[PDB]
Amino acid sequence: EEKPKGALAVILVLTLTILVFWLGVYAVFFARG
Amino acid sequence: AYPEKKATLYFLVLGFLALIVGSLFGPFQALNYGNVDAYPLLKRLLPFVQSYYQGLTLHGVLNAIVFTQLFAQAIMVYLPARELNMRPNMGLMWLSWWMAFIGLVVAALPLLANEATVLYTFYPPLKGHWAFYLGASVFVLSTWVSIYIVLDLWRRWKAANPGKVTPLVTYMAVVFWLMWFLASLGLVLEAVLFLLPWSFGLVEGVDPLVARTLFWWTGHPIVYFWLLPAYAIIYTILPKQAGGKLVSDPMARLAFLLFLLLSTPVGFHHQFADPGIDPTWKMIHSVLTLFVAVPSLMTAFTVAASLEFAGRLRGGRGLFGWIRALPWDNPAFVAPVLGLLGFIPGGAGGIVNASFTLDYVVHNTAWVPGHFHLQVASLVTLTAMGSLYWLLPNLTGKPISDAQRRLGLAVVWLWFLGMMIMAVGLHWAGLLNVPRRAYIAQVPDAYPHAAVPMVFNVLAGIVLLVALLLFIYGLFSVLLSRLAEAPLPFAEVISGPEDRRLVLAMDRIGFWFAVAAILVVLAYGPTLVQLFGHLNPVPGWRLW
Amino acid sequence: DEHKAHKAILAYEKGWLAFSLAMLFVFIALIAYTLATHTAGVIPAGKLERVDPTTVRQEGPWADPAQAVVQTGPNQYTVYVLAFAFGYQPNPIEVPQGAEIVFKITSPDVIHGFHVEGTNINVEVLPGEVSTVRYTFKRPGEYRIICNQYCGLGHQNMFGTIVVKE
Ligand code: HAS
Ligand code: HEM
Ligand SMILES: CCCCCCCCCO[C@@H]1O[C@H](CO)[C@@H](O)[C@H](O)[C@H]1O
Ligand SMILES: CCCCCCCCCO[C@@H]1O[C@H](CO)[C@@H](O)[C@H](O)[C@H]1O
Ligand SMILES: CCCCCCCCCO[C@@H]1O[C@H](CO)[C@@H](O)[C@H](O)[C@H]1O
Ligand code: CUA
Ligand SMILES: [Cu+2]
Repeated sequence: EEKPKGALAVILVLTLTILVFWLGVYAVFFARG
Repeated sequence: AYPEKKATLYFLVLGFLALIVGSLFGPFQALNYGNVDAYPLLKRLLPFVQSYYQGLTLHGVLNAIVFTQLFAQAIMVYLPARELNMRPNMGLMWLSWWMAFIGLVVAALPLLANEATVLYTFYPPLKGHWAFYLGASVFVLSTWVSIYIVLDLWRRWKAANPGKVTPLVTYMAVVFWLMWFLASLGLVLEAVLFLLPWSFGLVEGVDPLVARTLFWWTGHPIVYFWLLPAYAIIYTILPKQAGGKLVSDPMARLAFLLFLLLSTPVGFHHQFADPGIDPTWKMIHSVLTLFVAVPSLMTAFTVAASLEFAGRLRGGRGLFGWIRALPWDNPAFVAPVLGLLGFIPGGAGGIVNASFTLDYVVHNTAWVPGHFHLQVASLVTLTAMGSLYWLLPNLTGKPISDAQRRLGLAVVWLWFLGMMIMAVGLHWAGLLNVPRRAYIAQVPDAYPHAAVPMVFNVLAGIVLLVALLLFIYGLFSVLLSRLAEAPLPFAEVISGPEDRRLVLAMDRIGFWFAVAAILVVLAYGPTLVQLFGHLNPVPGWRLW
Repeated sequence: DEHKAHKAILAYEKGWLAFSLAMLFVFIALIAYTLATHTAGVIPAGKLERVDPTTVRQEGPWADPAQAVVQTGPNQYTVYVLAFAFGYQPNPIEVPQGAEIVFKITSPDVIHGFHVEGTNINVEVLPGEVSTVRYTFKRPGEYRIICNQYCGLGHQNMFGTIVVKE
């Protein structure tokens, strides 16, 4: 609880969103090469 | 006693008025990306509008350039003044407001007269009317007065407090303004050396590549110029509005210091698709761009921790219980928070664009706009709308009714929802290669493949028109209606033993400034020296 | 409560930072990868190659459309393209599949975009300068060219076509 757990979740979602968009476009990239 | 309030209010109102006018074109643009041509209608309402593009120029200039700058001049001058309880030099402050107002009026004329349909980036050879460039230049030079005014405030406070660390909000404002000064040089150089003498008829041509290079020198940091006023409020005031405290003074300072150091030397990331610019330099700017993303990643945590702390403090239940515990009853609190949520997908989109080669997938497609509306049109604009429910009461004395409270609260959710919906329609249409800055509804069978994302765009178009309308209502409502003596909602800060050391290191503003300038010279100097050594001006055109 | 939470915040801050930098470097590596690979072809040549926009369609590689396509080596081909308000020359552009196409693009008027739908070709075309991009279409068919850079009232209807012969 007292641990930044709430904040950790936030930067986790953030990290996942960055990962999806990124690798995702990276895929589209090679699919267009 | 507090003459800074009037001036601040004038910057704010003028900014919101620019927001209203500029955004009028927004809905029609969303419908346009929804393949629905509503411009014949728009023209019946606004007979001066000659085209989709004139409408778009007004949209970008009034929202992304005028409204944002005015909001920053208001916030980044008034908050430090209040924190220091010192009066800004009012002669300069009013002079700065008049330059903005006059520059604005002078640029408006040509724009509204269809004499400068070149978009907010105004890339040569597209050649606009001299009053457009002249007015834009004066509008922007207005910030140089604001810079002097804040450094003057800081200077005066230091003198009276030798050996003391610069207060938080003022530390943010000083590095912010020093950063903007360094950032503005690219555009000021583009205007003074080419655009002005060109539109005035003293020269026949301008080199397109050096023009875009000087433009983007300012082009990237200007969005940080747009963002930071919102970050100042999210770090120093929202924690209190949230019912908690700013968990860390030092980290807030660090975020702002990294912005001073990294906002300017990354411009080539808007030129990945440009010829004549070395690929190595593009990679360097790409790396530096990923670095400037760090301050925001850090901000993501410091702010979230502050909201979590405030949640758990007021009944915060479980792992996500602190969320529902927040003041979702106050629009002042809701606006910025919803904005931060959307800022998440917004940021990922940004890290993608900064990845050099990956940019070729999305460059110039409907994707860029989808991405940036989550940034400036959402996080920034929502934070500004939210200030209506606290900064205005502070500046006028007039409170917010339970009614006005419920309205603005409706305005904010619908605005945030409209942007999320639109972000879906634009990123998608962009992945489907639909071009940005295009009147596709005029070429109905041009993009069949994007029929579904277009539905989102039409939907978003409807939702946002409602939001805008409720907003215009709520705004004039809160001003013409009939706490002022209460200070600004500056939050309390949780200090630690480590703070002092870090803080004193970051307080060496003069040194960090030189480092920031050195970085800019190292990142742009080689390229610009090669450019000015092989200039090739070309003639202007008026293709509208 | 606050100090305890404060201690854990600066602590996790450093970790967060550590992770962020690392993640950013992975992205960097995945970018460097594309650079060494043959995909770095859609990257505009950095060498400055000036031309006069007012004479590009009267003297030089862009003047005669029939001369637009040129064989510059073994299975390689340079295609001088002209982007203007509001269209592309030649139109269509006919090139062999499996061949390395070195596009050399420029404009006689304003700035134009050169976005070949389905590909990674997306380059700004500046008057007075030549944009050099490389690409090997590995599949036959019709590749639409889209101008994705506002260039005047005829922007939304500015399209080209690259027929890759089968
Ligand atoms: C204010 C407005 C803007 C911001 C901020 C912004 C930030 C970035 N941008 Fe950008 N941008 C680019 C890269 C970036 C990067 C790397 C960042 C980064 O600074 C972004 C970092 C973001 C993050 C690291 C995310 C942090 C998330 C947070 C902070 C939310 C946390 C939430 C909390 C704490 C609350 C939780 C609450 C609960 C209840 C749980 C690139 C390329 O490298 C292009 C060129 C594209 C092209 O091809 O033309 C570009 C183009 C644009 C354009 C188009 C210009 C034009 O007309 O051509 C605009 C207007 C714009 C605006 C803005 N941009 N950008
Ligand atoms: C009612 C809300 C809004 C809607 C429906 C809206 C919609 C749109 C659409 C669909 C476009 C793309 C047009 C095109 O690519 O041809 C656009 C572009 C733009 N919008 Fe908005 N917008 C809104 C609010 C804002 C706000 C508040 C800002 C920033 C403060 C903003 C800044 C911009 C900018 C800078 C562009 C790009 C202009 C250019 O490329 O020349 N928008 N907007
Ligand atoms: C392009 C140069 C323009 C120079 C303009 C100089 C204006 C000097 C300040 O006038 C101010 O006007 C405000 C009302 O608008 C008053 O409230 C304020 O007390 C008064 O000081
Ligand atoms: C600060 C005040 C500046 C006033 C400038 C007044 C002169 C404007 C000159 O415009 C020029 O007019 C020519 C003839 O119409 C066009 O051929 C040319 O393209 C255009 O650039
Ligand atoms: C908004 C997030 C979800 C987006 C879902 C749709 C993504 C489609 C990406 O495919 C792209 O389609 C183009 C044609 O439209 C092709 O030319 C290109 O080669 C191909 O890579
Ligand atoms: Cu050419 Cu748009
Ligand atoms: Cu940028």
